[PDB]
Amino acid sequence: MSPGERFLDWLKRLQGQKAWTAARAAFRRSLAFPPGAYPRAMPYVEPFLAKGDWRQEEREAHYLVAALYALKDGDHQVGRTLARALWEKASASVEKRFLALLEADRDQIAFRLRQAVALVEGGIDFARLLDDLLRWFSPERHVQARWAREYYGA
Amino acid sequence: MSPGERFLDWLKRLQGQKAWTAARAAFRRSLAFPPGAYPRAMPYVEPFLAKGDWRQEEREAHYLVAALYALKDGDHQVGRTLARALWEKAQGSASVEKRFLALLEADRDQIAFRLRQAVALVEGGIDFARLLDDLLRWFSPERHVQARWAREYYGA
Repeated sequence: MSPGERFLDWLKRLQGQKAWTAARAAFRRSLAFPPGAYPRAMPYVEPFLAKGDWRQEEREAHYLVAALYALKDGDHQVGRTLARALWEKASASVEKRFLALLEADRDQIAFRLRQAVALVEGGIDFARLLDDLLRWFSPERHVQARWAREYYGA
Repeated sequence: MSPGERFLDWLKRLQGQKAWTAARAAFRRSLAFPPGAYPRAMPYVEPFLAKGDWRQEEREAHYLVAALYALKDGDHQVGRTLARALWEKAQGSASVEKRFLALLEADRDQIAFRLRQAVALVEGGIDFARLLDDLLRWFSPERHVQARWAREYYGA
């Protein structure tokens, strides 16, 4: 059972509860900020986080995914990765956006990632998104490679 | 067709196309990074790769050959292999034979750097198709490619 899958489970269960309303507003509000730097969003994520040992970029990855999930309003389509979604939205100009995503550094990744999620139509697999973001920064650049195969695979 | 054959073909179509200028620069820029980890070079290669099933190292080989081909502005001459060319160059310098040997023993971390360095060293065209085919099988346990390379070099 993947860390991405677990989180999505946590996020899904969260959406059915009464708190979803405040939570969603909190997640959506957090985009203005660096992931994990918005306290309102914190009650919703920190408890899930307490179970593991997470390095900082890992918490950020979780917080980011929660916000993006909130954007798509819980719209999680399994099997459909963002890269594929990005391909499906076309278009030449998009192909620049997708590459620009791959070359993003920690500074720009959340923003570019956010901009990219708003753009696609439908839902994307958020469990996949988290597992992929968790390993985004290996020196090998293997995740980015797979996204390429995914995007150009379509 | 061999895989090196099919790729070289692809590269050649690319060269006689308006995009070539940009691709040449993108492939050149990529030498600064590990093969396949440079996004701006992607558009030129992934569409080709998508039509096949490749292990990562195999995918990496293509990217490397693509950058090397660009480094030499497409100067490809069938039958003139990298080893033969390195030999020919070595009549001019004894320094070369030393470099070729280090190339031969190259491991996964060194192969890109040493290959690049060796390709720049030679004069004339080399057979890029044969090169890709060789690169793909570089890590075979029986070391067939390296042996053949030693044959070409010390059999000249």
